[PDB]
Amino acid sequence: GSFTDSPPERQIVVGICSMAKKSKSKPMKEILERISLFKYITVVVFEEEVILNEPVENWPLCDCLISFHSKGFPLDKAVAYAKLRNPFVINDLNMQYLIQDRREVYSILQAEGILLPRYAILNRDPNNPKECNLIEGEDHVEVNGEVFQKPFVEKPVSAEDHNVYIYYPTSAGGGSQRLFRKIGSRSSVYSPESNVRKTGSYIYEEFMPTDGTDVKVYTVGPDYAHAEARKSPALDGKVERDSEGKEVRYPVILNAREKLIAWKVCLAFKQTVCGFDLLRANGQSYVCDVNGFSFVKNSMKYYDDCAKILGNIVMRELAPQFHIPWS
Ligand SMILES: Nc1ncnc2c1ncn2[C@@H]1O[C@H](COP(=O)(O)OP(=O)(O)O)[C@@H](O)[C@H]1O
Ligand SMILES: [Mg+2]
Ligand SMILES: [Mg+2]
Repeated sequence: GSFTDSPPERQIVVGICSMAKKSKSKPMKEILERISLFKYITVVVFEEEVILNEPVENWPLCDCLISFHSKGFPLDKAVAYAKLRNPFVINDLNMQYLIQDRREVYSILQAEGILLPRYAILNRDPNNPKECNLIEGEDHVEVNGEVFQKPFVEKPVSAEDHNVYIYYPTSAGGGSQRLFRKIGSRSSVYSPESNVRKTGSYIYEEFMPTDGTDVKVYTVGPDYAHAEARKSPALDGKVERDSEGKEVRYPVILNAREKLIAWKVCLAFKQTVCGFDLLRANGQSYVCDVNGFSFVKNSMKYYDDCAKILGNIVMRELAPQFHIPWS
């Protein structure tokens, strides 16, 4: 007789809501076609034009929503769509405003008792730039009373501004290293300027001496974290590439203390899929950056695991109200 596995048939609908840059990227396509393998799950990718120009009432329906902010994304709308349709939300939307502010990110990490660099916030009133309390010496700064000896790190308050400066002490040749979002072959450049920036609000923080690499961590729920290291952008300024122009990736195995950081970051920020940075310095591991939704690129295993985990999260959560058989 018939061998056909009969249609469910109410599929659980997973909606993907993000800018087309992200929704159509290779890592996204790899992960979604694997999620589509789940018998009871169908993936609806929200068109960018819909997201941008249609009110939320005409956005397609879903049972589970994967949505995340990137440049130009209408987060207000994503949030009103979530309130309207009450779907199961994978990466919390309101947390994503906070993730855009480095002050908020650091406040959350502090409150969760996660090791991060010693730091101070200089808020500059754009109309009274002199008022703000900053005192600068040759090899130090004083922000809100607290003192930072060069080498120190200076970060724009907006987490979406990647113009992070690190200041060299007199004995290292002076000047600064200017980090910026990498296009081209440079990740940073030397500058002879020794005085800190004079407009804008910044976080000043202690420089964590590492071995010249950054540990990049990518979570998929609290019990899964992939890690790899990359050359610190402040080092050569040169991006290292391999055979095929792919950046070079150093091996990392997270220790127990670090697996717990990943578990806590994932939950504290309410982002199932979450990328953050670790600085392995002085026997410990400091989080310096939390970026929210992020895929690993060019890893078959990560694609398989990510899709398997997300798929299972959806099933576990929504199978019961649908009366779908699942353990
Ligand atoms: N406190 C620090 N000590 C040493 N290096 C740091 C420190 N803060 C950040 N860095 C270097 O600056 C790079 C960029 O800083 P990060 O906080 O990740 O900003 P971004 O959001 O633009 O990625 C980090 O990956 C790291 O290599
Ligand atoms: Mg970073
Ligand atoms: Mg960042």
